[PDB]
Amino acid sequence: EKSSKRIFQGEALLRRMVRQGLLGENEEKLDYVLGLTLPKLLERRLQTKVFKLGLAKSVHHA
Amino acid sequence: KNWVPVTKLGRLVKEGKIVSIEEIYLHSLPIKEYQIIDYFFQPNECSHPLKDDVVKIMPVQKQTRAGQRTRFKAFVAIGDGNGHCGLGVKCAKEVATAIRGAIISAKLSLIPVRRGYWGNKIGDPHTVPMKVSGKCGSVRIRLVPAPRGTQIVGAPTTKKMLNFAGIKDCFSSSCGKTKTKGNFLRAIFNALSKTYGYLTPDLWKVTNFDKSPYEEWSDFLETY
Amino acid sequence: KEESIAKMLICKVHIGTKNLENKMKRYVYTRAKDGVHIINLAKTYEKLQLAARIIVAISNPADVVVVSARPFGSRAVLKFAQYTGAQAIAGRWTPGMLTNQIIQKFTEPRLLIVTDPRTDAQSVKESAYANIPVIALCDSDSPLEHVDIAIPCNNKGKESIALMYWLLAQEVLYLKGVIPRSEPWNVMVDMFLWR
Amino acid sequence: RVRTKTIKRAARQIVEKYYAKLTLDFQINKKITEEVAIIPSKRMKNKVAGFVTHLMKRIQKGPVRGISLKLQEEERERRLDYVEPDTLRMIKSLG
Amino acid sequence: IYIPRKCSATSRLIPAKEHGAVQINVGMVDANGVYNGKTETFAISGHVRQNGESDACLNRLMYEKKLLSFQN
Amino acid sequence: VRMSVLADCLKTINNAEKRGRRQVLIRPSSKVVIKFLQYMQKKGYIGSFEIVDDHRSGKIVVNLLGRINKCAVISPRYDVKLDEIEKIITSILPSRLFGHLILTTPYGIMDHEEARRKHTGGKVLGFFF
RNA sequence: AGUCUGGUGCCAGCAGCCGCGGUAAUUCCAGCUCCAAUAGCGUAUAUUAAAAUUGUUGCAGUUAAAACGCUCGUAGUUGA
RNA sequence: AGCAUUUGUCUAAAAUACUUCCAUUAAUCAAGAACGAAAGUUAAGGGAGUGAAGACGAUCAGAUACCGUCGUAAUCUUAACCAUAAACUAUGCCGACUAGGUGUUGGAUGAAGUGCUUCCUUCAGUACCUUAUGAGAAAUCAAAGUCUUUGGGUUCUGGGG
Repeated sequence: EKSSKRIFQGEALLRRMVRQGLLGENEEKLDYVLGLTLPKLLERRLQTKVFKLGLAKSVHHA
Repeated sequence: KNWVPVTKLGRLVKEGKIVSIEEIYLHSLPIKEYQIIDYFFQPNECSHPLKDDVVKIMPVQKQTRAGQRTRFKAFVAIGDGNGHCGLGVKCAKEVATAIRGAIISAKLSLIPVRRGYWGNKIGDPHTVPMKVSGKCGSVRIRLVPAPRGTQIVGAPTTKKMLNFAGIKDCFSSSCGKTKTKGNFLRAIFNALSKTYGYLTPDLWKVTNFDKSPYEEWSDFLETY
Repeated sequence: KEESIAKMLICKVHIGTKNLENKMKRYVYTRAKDGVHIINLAKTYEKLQLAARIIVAISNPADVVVVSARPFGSRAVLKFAQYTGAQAIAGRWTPGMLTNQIIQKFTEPRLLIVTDPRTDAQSVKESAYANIPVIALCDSDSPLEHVDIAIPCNNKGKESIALMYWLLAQEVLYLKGVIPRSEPWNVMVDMFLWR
Repeated sequence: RVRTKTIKRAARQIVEKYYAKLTLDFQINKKITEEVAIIPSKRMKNKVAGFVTHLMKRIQKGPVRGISLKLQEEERERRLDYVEPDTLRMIKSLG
Repeated sequence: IYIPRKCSATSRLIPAKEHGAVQINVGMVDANGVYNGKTETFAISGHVRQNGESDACLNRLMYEKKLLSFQN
Repeated sequence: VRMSVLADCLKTINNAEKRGRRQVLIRPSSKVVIKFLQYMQKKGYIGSFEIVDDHRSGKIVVNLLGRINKCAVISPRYDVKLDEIEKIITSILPSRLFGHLILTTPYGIMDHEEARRKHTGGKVLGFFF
């Protein structure tokens, strides 16, 4: 804690997780990054978003 | 179903005078009655019913002047997935019978694990609370604590047993010849067993302990 | 007052024999030149009272099991069992009595009372795997493994065993509501042995 | 020759509930045993009668293991109902 | 989750499946030497019993609690 | 020769605690061993200890609290730089919330957290659990 | 992931290893279905992990491999 | 390694004891050195028994072997050498800490049999027996323990057949 490189790189990493939306509103520390899961990353794929929005009827159609 | 506990302590659990397995564990009481486990880990009302799995079946043989005399040893792994593991072992001269015997043994074996945090309070005990090592024959197996999102690994058997214990994150290690599976299973169970036996700073606090079930229900035990 | 102590003295309780037992040397008074070990007995009377306190703290006497593998102490335990309703075991002990749930002869007790750890050793050993405390009338050559209360006594003589059970019985009766402590107890006293 | 466990077990049951019917004579014992126990063979009945008679002979001469008679139990319960210098020295040593 | 028993004699932890450790209930006296209602409880490990040291330990424990006078 | 005084003392203490006697009389005595017991007492493992005078070297009687899981020594007292400390504790300790790794650093003998707070390496001395 | 369908018959042959084949082959030769990875997948050789099987961390030496025949002793290493 | 007749001589040795002296001299040790059973070599004695070799009689299917009878070299001493053995507590050596009892050899301390003798306590040796929620693959091991809860010090050795 309070180590200069670590707090800078940590704030930068979490900020990037916020930019990606990989971490959202309710998650905001390095232990939630450990909490991150492979489905959460997969959900970021454009085909998932297209299917979710309902522009197409399925993941394959998307 | 239909029930009848021969032991008095069993009858108390059957009635529900003893509410949970934690109290009998606290007073360290030996169990020869599977019905006690059956009552506590019932399919509904229990939050986490036990899941069983026959982990290793091996033929072993006496051999005579005449015939083989081939017996079947059976290892089964049982767990709630949240705190209570069991490794059960039975050798019998018929497979289905061996499988049943091992499951009963597993219930008798059923032990509570302790878990901890890797560091800061997350409100979920998730990994082993310290490094613990268990030995059987050649093989000595060590579970070592891991941070969150850092899932359990090992042999299939180790992976299953840790999953049965409800250990989410662990580092595993092993020393010796890993091949001997029953010894490997037993050594994992020995290591796993030590988790809720290890003295720790949190237990420095001098604290009262309750009077026995054998005195709390003494009249009820005299009664029936 | 003194009289209970004096009777204990008059009975041959104080005679320890060959080998002190390292652990028991705090209850030995002195090694006699004759090759016998003297026992303190003052501590024994108070300790016997503690044993009575633990026994009274068991709320039902039937969950207190007595044991003797000594012929003459078999009669003594049976007398003890008659006065206060502890179940006695005499003759051949069976290991499954505490360990084998489905056995016909089974006991699920809360306490064990032992007449001699050297004779009654099997029961004591099994009792520790069955988590029962074990109080024990113990002698110089007798082992002290797996007993919680040790009461020093010459276990060889009939009179000594009888005296201990008689004194014990009176103390439990006194702790119980049966008879006031000031009053002497006299219900068929000194009738505790046979051939 | 000897007598098997079934014969001995039957003989042990006898005396225990039935000593007040038993006698020294084998032919009368053969009648008593037939009267008391519904034994399926003559050979078996004769052997049980014989060993019960043998136990009868053993009885009165002494107590016999593995059986109980309530009159003997009653009889047993009924039947049962400072110091000098050499004694002194240990007590004096204590003080 | 719960806290396992700790030995009175050795101040150390007793496992769930230890199956040898015992709880010794000691009855308090009345002034006339009669059994009081209340009872003092102590936890004795199977290990101390296995060593054979339980009587000695009990004596020190009773001495601390003022239930025996001679200590040893 | 006498070999490492600290090590045999700590092994004796370890044996005493393993046995459950809970007091022991240490036959050697030295300034560093006394400080090490004081450090253990600082971290709540030891109660009171009495160092009794003898001209050749004192003796120590330590009260043990039923509380030591292990006490041991790193032999000899190997040198170690600040960032290497993190690997050392990771290797040794049974838990990240308990067990203590002790160094000697220019300001005396102290644990790994203290040394880190300082910012100084040292020689690594011993440890207890 | 198949006691799938035919052929060969200790032969032909295959198969890191165990093995399969002496007539009803779940391993050979075809055919069929199924399975793994995928525009890549086989094969050899070298190399790291595997190996706390070279061991500072971190090995072993009663009986499995391994205490110099024994003692002294300079360098060496260790130093109330 | 090995050492048993008697006495003498020349010698070394350890423990006990010490309000004796010194003041860290130490520990284990590549290199090097000393000693090192039985056999073998070489020379002088000596050379009885025993007896590698060798010779016969058997035994037996054959038997050049076991077995019988004989029997050189050797065994023995001195003088040189030789430098290996299952030269095995198959356990390197020193260090501390752990658990009891039965013994036992050498001393010192106390008490009572009749100065001596015994017994008690205690040291340095030394075995055994039981116990190891100690260890180990178990046998077993009070060391092979106190070693994944792994670092008391150090020498040597091994890496499937």
